[PDB]
Amino acid sequence: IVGGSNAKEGAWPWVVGLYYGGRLLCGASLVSSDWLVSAAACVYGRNLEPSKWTAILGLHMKSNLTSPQTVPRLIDEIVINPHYNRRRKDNAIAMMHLEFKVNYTDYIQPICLPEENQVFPPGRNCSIAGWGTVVYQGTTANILQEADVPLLSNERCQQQMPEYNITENMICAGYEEGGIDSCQGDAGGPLMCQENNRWFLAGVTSFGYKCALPNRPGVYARVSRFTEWIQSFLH
Amino acid sequence: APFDDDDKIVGGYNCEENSVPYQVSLNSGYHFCGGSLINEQWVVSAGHCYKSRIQVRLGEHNIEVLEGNEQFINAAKIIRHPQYDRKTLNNDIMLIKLSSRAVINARVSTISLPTAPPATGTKCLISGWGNTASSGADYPDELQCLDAPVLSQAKCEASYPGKITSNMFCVGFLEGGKDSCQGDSGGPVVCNGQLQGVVSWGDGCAQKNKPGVYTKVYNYVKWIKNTIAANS
Amino acid sequence: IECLPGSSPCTDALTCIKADLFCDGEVNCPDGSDEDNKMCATVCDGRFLLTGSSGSFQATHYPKPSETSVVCQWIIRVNQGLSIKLSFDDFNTYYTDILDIYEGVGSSKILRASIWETNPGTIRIFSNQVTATFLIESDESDYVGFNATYTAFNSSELNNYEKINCNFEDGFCFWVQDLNDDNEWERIQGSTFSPFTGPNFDHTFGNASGFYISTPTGPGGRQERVGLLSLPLDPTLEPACLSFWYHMYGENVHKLSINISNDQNMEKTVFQKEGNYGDNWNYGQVTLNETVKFKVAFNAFKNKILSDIALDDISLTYGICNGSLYPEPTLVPTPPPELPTDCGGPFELWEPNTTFSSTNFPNSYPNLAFCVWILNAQKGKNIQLHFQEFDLENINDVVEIRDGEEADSLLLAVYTGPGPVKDVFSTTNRMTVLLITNDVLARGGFKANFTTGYHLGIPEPCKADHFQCKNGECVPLVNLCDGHLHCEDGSDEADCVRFFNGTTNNNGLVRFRIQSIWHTACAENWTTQISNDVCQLLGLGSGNSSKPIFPTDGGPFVKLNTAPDGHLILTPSQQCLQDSLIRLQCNHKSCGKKLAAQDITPK
Ligand SMILES: *[C@@H]1O[C@H](CO)[C@@H](O[C@@H]2O[C@H](CO)[C@@H](O[C@@H]3O[C@H](CO)[C@@H](O)[C@H](O[C@H]4O[C@H](CO)[C@@H](O)[C@H](O)[C@@H]4O)[C@@H]3O)[C@H](O)[C@H]2NC(C)=O)[C@H](O)[C@H]1NC(C)=O
Ligand SMILES: *[C@@H]1O[C@H](CO)[C@@H](O[C@@H]2O[C@H](CO)[C@@H](O[C@@H]3O[C@H](CO[C@H]4O[C@H](CO)[C@@H](O)[C@H](O)[C@@H]4O)[C@@H](O)[C@H](O)[C@@H]3O)[C@H](O)[C@H]2NC(C)=O)[C@H](O)[C@H]1NC(C)=O
Ligand SMILES: *[C@@H]1O[C@H](CO)[C@@H](O[C@@H]2O[C@H](CO)[C@@H](O[C@@H]3O[C@H](CO[C@H]4O[C@H](CO)[C@@H](O)[C@H](O)[C@@H]4O)[C@@H](O)[C@H](O)[C@@H]3O)[C@H](O)[C@H]2NC(C)=O)[C@H](O)[C@H]1NC(C)=O
Ligand SMILES: *[C@@H]1O[C@H](CO)[C@@H](O[C@@H]2O[C@H](CO)[C@@H](O[C@@H]3O[C@H](CO)[C@@H](O)[C@H](O)[C@@H]3O)[C@H](O)[C@H]2NC(C)=O)[C@H](O)[C@H]1NC(C)=O
Ligand SMILES: *[C@@H]1O[C@H](CO)[C@@H](O[C@@H]2O[C@H](CO)[C@@H](O[C@@H]3O[C@H](CO)[C@@H](O)[C@H](O)[C@@H]3O)[C@H](O)[C@H]2NC(C)=O)[C@H](O)[C@H]1NC(C)=O
Ligand SMILES: *[C@@H]1O[C@H](CO)[C@@H](O[C@@H]2O[C@H](CO)[C@@H](O[C@@H]3O[C@H](CO)[C@@H](O)[C@H](O)[C@@H]3O)[C@H](O)[C@H]2NC(C)=O)[C@H](O)[C@H]1NC(C)=O
Ligand SMILES: *[C@@H]1O[C@H](CO)[C@@H](O[C@@H]2O[C@H](CO)[C@@H](O[C@@H]3O[C@H](CO)[C@@H](O)[C@H](O)[C@@H]3O)[C@H](O)[C@H]2NC(C)=O)[C@H](O)[C@H]1NC(C)=O
Ligand SMILES: *[C@@H]1O[C@H](CO)[C@@H](O[C@@H]2O[C@H](CO)[C@@H](O[C@@H]3O[C@H](CO)[C@@H](O)[C@H](O)[C@@H]3O)[C@H](O)[C@H]2NC(C)=O)[C@H](O)[C@H]1NC(C)=O
Ligand SMILES: *[C@@H]1O[C@H](CO)[C@@H](O[C@@H]2O[C@H](CO)[C@@H](O[C@@H]3O[C@H](CO)[C@@H](O)[C@H](O)[C@@H]3O)[C@H](O)[C@H]2NC(C)=O)[C@H](O)[C@H]1NC(C)=O
Ligand SMILES: *[C@@H]1O[C@H](CO)[C@@H](O[C@@H]2O[C@H](CO[C@@H]3O[C@H](CO)[C@@H](O)[C@H](O)[C@@H]3O)[C@@H](O)[C@H](O)[C@H]2NC(C)=O)[C@H](O)[C@H]1NC(C)=O
Ligand SMILES: *[C@@H]1O[C@H](CO)[C@@H](O[C@@H]2O[C@H](CO)[C@@H](O)[C@H](O)[C@H]2NC(C)=O)[C@H](O)[C@H]1NC(C)=O
Ligand SMILES: *[C@@H]1O[C@H](CO)[C@@H](O[C@@H]2O[C@H](CO)[C@@H](O)[C@H](O)[C@H]2NC(C)=O)[C@H](O)[C@H]1NC(C)=O
Ligand SMILES: *[C@@H]1O[C@H](CO)[C@@H](O)[C@H](O)[C@H]1NC(C)=O
Ligand SMILES: *[C@@H]1O[C@H](CO)[C@@H](O)[C@H](O)[C@H]1NC(C)=O
Ligand SMILES: *[C@@H]1O[C@H](CO)[C@@H](O)[C@H](O)[C@H]1NC(C)=O
Ligand SMILES: *[C@@H]1O[C@H](CO)[C@@H](O)[C@H](O)[C@H]1NC(C)=O
Repeated sequence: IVGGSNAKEGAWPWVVGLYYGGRLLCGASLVSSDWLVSAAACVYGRNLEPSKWTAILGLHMKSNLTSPQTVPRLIDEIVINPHYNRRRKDNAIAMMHLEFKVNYTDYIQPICLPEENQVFPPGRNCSIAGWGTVVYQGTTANILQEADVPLLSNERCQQQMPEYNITENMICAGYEEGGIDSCQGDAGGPLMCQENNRWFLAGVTSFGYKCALPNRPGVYARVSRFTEWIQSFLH
Repeated sequence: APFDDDDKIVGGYNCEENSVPYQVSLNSGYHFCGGSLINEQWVVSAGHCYKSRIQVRLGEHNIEVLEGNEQFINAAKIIRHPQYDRKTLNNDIMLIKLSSRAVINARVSTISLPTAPPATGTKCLISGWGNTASSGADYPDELQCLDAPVLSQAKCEASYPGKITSNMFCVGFLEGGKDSCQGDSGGPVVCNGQLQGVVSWGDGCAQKNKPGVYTKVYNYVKWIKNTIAANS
Repeated sequence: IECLPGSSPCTDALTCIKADLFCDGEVNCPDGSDEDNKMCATVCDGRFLLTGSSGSFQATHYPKPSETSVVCQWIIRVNQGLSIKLSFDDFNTYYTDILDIYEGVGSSKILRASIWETNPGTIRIFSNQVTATFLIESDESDYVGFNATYTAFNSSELNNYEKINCNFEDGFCFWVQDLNDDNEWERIQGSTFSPFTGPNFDHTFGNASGFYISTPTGPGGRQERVGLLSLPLDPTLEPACLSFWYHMYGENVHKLSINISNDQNMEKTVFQKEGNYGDNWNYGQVTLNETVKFKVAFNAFKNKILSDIALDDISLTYGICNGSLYPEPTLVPTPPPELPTDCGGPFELWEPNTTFSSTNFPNSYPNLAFCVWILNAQKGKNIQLHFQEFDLENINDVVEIRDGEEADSLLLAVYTGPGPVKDVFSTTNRMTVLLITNDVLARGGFKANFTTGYHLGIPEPCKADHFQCKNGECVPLVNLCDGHLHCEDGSDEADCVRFFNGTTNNNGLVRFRIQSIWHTACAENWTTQISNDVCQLLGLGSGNSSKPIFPTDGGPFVKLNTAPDGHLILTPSQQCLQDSLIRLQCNHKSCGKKLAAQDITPK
């Protein structure tokens, strides 16, 4: 996918991995003590059997699931946003309920949701996370990657990718010359923006056209307008 | 009425199919056949895959990129089944002895031999570098998998009359489309954690309503044990 | 004189040369002892050089089967400009045994032939030097031994008939395999690997007892080019006709061509066929030109596995080619992609129409199908799908059920995989059923019920003004924000404490509800415990103390009673005077503040 870098231990405590059938299929974020926020597209068609989903909290390396800092958990309830379409790829955000609960620790922390009428200005650098690949396809990296990419306004996003509706329900991040992206390969985590002195769940990894290609913005699911829906299930 | 004769097979990319220590590959300058590892020196592979020079790769994940976790042991002796029939592709099983003992780790290990014959409808897993692509020629270099329950004997016999015996069984209920681009040869067939057979042949790359044929190794367990005892 | 590893000294021990140079046909030692027959003691027959016109040799263990791996090499030398023809009657072995015929001697050899477990037939080498390398790669009892009969012939006085005609029974005849190809042609008796690809019998003989050439049958996965070359043809005063039989069977057949080449560099193609032509031997007819010396070739492009192309029964005649009695070959019909697009089928149905197959549920459903079912019911009536039978693929095939009557449809449930599935209840009087299919593994399908009615999924409300939770359990007063687990949904334990007229999101006045009425609270004394209790009730993080502003409200205030267990006790008894509004202040829970000392990478 190009653009990844090394991630320190505990750098992203709210990034968790989702395993279905023994393989890392998608990613999620830790918001509360019993709920996760993940992409609805990658969990579609597998919500009838939540027992087959393995939620790994505090994961740092693909083949090092032995440290005590990582506490595996199961998923019992899976809910998908009713506004999802699967044809326009609109509102690809779904929530997964943990088995019982998770104890807060240094390497496992929640992430604050955006408040009402809180929009991150475009052009502000934000971090991305996920267990993506170095090349466009294949050769999955065993170490969590991190990169900084400024937000792209939807006005130019709808023109740079004249294939979707985009509308106001998506947030685009990318570069004019490309190089840094997280849309394809594997989500493995959401889009995080930090203002004041704390990160926020600004976006969730979504579909895309190409990785490390110029004039190919990376689409991310907008969470500012979905704060109420998430908070309805958080408590 | 021009045509192109192309299709695709269901996606089975997985997470590069890791945590599969019983999967091995046979190399003679390129990947041609697969196989399974049964002990520290013997492997199970299809009889038709016999070649003068074969290199056995242990725990391989990419056929073109070396990640440093692959064991390369050259083949020392290859024994084919004495009752192999090339015309009918019956008794399509052979054993290859590694020159040096394998190193057992998280990526290389052995799978226990089956003790009971497979049953109809039993869930099975097939591992191999299959040809999965959206369109065109985009053959991947990563290990893949695909579930395949065992079908009934009568249906298997009726599917290919004159070419099916008691040592063969169908792949599964999967139609498989019209890909017609085979990419699996000698791939392990594991049912309930036991190697019930290997990939032998089929009518194309699992053409619609015509599944492939796998060589059952339950009847060959005694032959494998005798071969191991005679060439320990 | 000491020699480095990988090299061996000569008999005189004066010069060190490569180990492979010994007994290879190249004289490198000063005394010429490297080619001595006694020095090259192969033990097979005691001889190494065969300078005679004709002869034969034996292998190790002549009277008894061999039991030890022995390497033997033989070199035959004849007059310059003459070729050697190797003829074999019947050869068998224990798999691992290759004669390893090579072109010439020394380091210039590449490969000539390699036949194991089968009779090679007849092998012709167009050189004055022929080399063989007997090898054993097994410790078992292999074959007794190997012999070869050869005879010298001029090979340049041959006419066009002998050069061209070859039915593939006496080996490859005089055809020379190209040395600039990815792989060489293979002559295999009977049927070969890759079922439904390649001939099952020989054309010349009629059954499996015959021999034919074809592309390599190994289960490879790379594109390769194979080629066969012939001797130059002498000029003729009459045009000649070239006849051959080609069998191009397989879904991945790329191209077959002749590509005649001449000494004038005016190469041209006279025959070219592409694609599959069925499991039948087709007749190829070629007219000849280019009286000057030219070579007839058969360039075949080999694709991945299941792309076998075979040739047999090459013959030559004279005169203009007659009318081809055999019909011109035609390509296979091929499964036609007749624009699957979207079948559509039924779209809307009403109450009289309830039972319906998906598309062809008894048999299967078509691939690439996007079927839309519009379930319309009367006003005020809900719709219950009540699936009867459901058999999809697993994760690819999905049945999507949404709520209609609006542009922004609301997803209700997603069903996939085998086995029965639960019923679906729609919010309004319209349900949309979507079937997304894939191009592979199309199961039988699904069948619905289309049940409609009033309050299909809504339980009967409780009487006597009793509150009801989501699970339907009756909760009159017991679990009205009292902190219990009567209903697993938790709706009966909804937050009865909230802010009112505050400055920000985490700010507000006192507002506590006991059962169904919101009211203020008494906080004349304030400590850390009550602040923590308020924070816990509001679901916030750690908080601190707060102070009132002015007693602007004199309504029915309710005192707050704390407990050592953290539970808040509400006493509806205003035993106080001059009540004042109290501001509730708390902070949010600890979020993902960065702690690791992340480095800086300006890249
Ligand atoms: C018989 O085999 C020979 C050797 O394999 C083969 O000769 C090769 O032919 C190809 C194409 O016929 C040549 O490739 C060409 O190279 C030139 C110069 O680089 C290009 O301009 C060509 O591009 C165009 O070629 C055609 C016009 O001539 C166009 O119709 C076409 O659409 C392309 O746009 C092409 O790439 C190659 O150089 C030779 N190799 C040699 C001469 O060594 C020959 O074609 C075969 N068939 C015969 C003789 O019938
Ligand atoms: C080569 O392939 C040809 C297929 O196209 C075969 O037929 C003829 O071959 C020649 C030369 O290769 C072609 O070129 C023409 O030949 C004519 C012949 O002229 C004759 O008639 C005139 C007038 O009566 C007379 O003056 C001449 O002496 C000849 O008797 C020339 O006149 C042309 O200029 C041109 O060079 C022909 O086109 C071609 N077809 C025919 C119908 O002639 C040929 O047999 C092949 N060569 C072999 C097999 O050696
Ligand atoms: C759901 O069940 C329905 C059962 O009532 C199915 O209705 C069937 O529809 C077909 C096709 O329309 C009918 O076959 C013909 O229908 C025409 C309709 O005539 C129309 O035009 C005249 C013009 O004067 C008008 O007066 C009528 O009111 C109609 O608007 C008839 O004229 C023919 O004689 C013939 O009957 C069936 O009769 C009808 N009923 C049954 C029992 O088949 C409906 O098709 C089902 N839904 C789906 C998707 O198939
Ligand atoms: C995750 O958090 C929960 C909640 O704090 C932890 O449960 C609590 O664990 C402590 C220490 O193990 C318990 O205290 C001890 O309990 C035993 C009885 O098991 C008692 O005999 C001791 O005198 C002492 O009180 C505590 O009871 C228990 N429950 C609560 C409600 O606090 C849990 O241990 C944490 N897990 C991890 C892995 O950190
Ligand atoms: C947001 O991120 C972008 C990168 O994605 C930042 O742009 C970077 O800005 C620095 C300046 O501090 C550039 O460094 C420059 O490098 C040249 C190399 O010769 C050097 O001569 C200059 O003196 C300077 O050090 C860096 O190249 C540039 N990145 C790219 C890709 O061009 C941007 O500053 C970030 N903004 C915020 C607010 O974090
Ligand atoms: C193998 O057979 C070939 C015949 O294809 C022999 O080649 C032929 O050798 C004769 C010599 O006896 C050549 O005749 C001479 O040709 C030259 C022109 O190069 C001419 O000036 C002389 O007056 C004489 O006629 C003949 O051209 C040559 N080629 C053919 C096609 O006949 C070859 O010598 C034989 N090799 C042996 C017997 O080792
Ligand atoms: C094309 O078909 C013919 C006929 O099968 C093949 O051989 C031809 O055989 C006849 C018989 O010896 C040759 O003599 C001809 O006989 C007929 C009938 O008696 C007579 O009417 C003619 O005047 C002539 O004498 C004939 O020359 C010979 N060739 C042809 C063209 O008829 C021939 O081999 C087949 N192939 C080719 C490429 O011609
Ligand atoms: C979904 O469709 C199935 C059939 O396609 C419906 O099953 C049928 O349901 C009716 C009642 O609505 C049954 O009739 C009653 O059966 C009971 C015995 O179970 C009998 O005691 C009553 O006197 C009456 O005859 C009918 O037998 C049953 N048929 C089958 C084959 O199960 C089902 O009701 C539909 N679901 C709905 C409408 O919610
Ligand atoms: C006590 O609860 C109230 C409820 O909001 C808060 O008191 C005041 O909060 C403001 C925040 O805008 C504080 O201003 C700044 O606070 C930071 C620490 O967060 C401090 O480093 C700055 O120098 C500045 O003062 C204000 O100090 C604070 N006042 C008091 C008396 O607390 C706050 O949430 C709670 N106070 C504490 C210390 O947690
Ligand atoms: C399979 O193909 C072979 C190819 O050789 C067929 O062999 C044919 O055999 C007949 C037999 O005629 C006679 O058979 C005598 C032995 O019983 C033998 O001593 C005698 O010399 C003579 O050959 C022969 O006429 C044909 O010429 C042979 N075919 C060829 C192409 O030469 C055989 O019949 C085919 N079928 C089977 C079932 O093997
Ligand atoms: C997203 O889809 C909507 C669908 O309604 C598009 O709305 C179109 O708006 C124009 C402007 O008036 C109308 O002329 C069209 O008729 C509308 N579409 C339809 C289907 O009615 C909207 O433009 C789309 N957004 C983008 C960025 O393409
Ligand atoms: C909001 O940003 C400020 C940036 O200064 C954060 O850090 C404060 O820094 C000052 C330095 O003068 C310290 O005295 C304060 O104690 C720091 N914390 C606070 C709360 O004042 C500040 O932390 C950020 N807000 C949050 C979420 O703490
Ligand atoms: C990897 O696992 C080992 C287990 O021994 C542990 O010591 C180490 O800290 C782990 N590393 C990371 C980055 O989690
Ligand atoms: C090799 O030996 C076998 C058995 O004697 C014999 O049939 C065959 O003729 C010999 N080789 C050749 C050149 O035929
Ligand atoms: C909101 O403001 C009014 C103004 O009098 C006050 O009386 C009331 O108490 C305020 N809020 C609460 C929580 O009571
Ligand atoms: C604060 O006032 C309430 C009002 O009844 C009382 O219950 C509580 O005990 C008081 N707290 C003290 C006296 O510490």
